[PDB]
Amino acid sequence: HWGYGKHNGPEHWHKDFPIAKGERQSPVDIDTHTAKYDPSLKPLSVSYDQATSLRILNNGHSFQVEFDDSQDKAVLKGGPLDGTYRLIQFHFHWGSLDGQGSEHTVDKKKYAAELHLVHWNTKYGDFGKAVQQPDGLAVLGIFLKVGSAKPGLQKVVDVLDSIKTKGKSADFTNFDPRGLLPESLDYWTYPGSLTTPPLLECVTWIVLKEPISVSSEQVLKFRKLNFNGEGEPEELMVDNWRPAQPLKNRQIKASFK
Ligand SMILES: CCOc1ccc2nc(S(N)(=O)=O)sc2c1
Ligand SMILES: [Zn+2]
Repeated sequence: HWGYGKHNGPEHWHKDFPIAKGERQSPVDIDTHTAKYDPSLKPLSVSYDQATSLRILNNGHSFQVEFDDSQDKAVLKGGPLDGTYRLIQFHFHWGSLDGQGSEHTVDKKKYAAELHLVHWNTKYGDFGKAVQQPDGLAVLGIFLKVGSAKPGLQKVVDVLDSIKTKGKSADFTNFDPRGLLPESLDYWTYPGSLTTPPLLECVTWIVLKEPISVSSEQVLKFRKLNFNGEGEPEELMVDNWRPAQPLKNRQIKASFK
């Protein structure tokens, strides 16, 4: 099975998922001086006022908060997108130390963690159909830096003990993902891929310029999760991030000057 360990980590993924060496892989380093400002880009439109969270799950390589996506409750529109994208889940990537953890980097700077809000294009009817299409997903990426606490993240931090090992889930209702957004919605965008297997090249990435702050205590609680299932040898869930991949024939666009 693939993972983030020495014997099954990202450098090995291509043997089972040859698209790992593809032309539009993620994540990438965002070179701020080379990104192109595009005044054609629209502001993002984040519509999360009716979101309905359902569950939180330790999937063995991250934890994810899942949402009801059977109706246009929580949607993303605008920016570089065409059409309406529904929120299905968010999850994080983080490090063993505060100096690493994010997937995207900015001028080679790593952040302590990265939040992915994953949305699928409703014109494809369901998420499994959307990931086979080059415009099927839109992922909102938010960097986390260590500093002050993020009050809106604490309900998540508080339930992690319940889902410590792989395959455990818990009811997680009435969570409002608006409390995870930064103040500004300025962004970079490029065409890319899922950053875990199957690494499909179906994602429009929208990476926010402004990080959110979280406290050292909040991130430390992430690092107490386990990659293993209950009853198995304890392996702490840390450094579940992929390297920056080559940009190849892609242009990163910025919504801001
Ligand atoms: C297709 C089975 O579900 C998947 C698989 C990988 C995957 N990676 C991301 S990420 N890290 O946001 O690029 S969301 C996601 C959903
Ligand atoms: Zn992710």
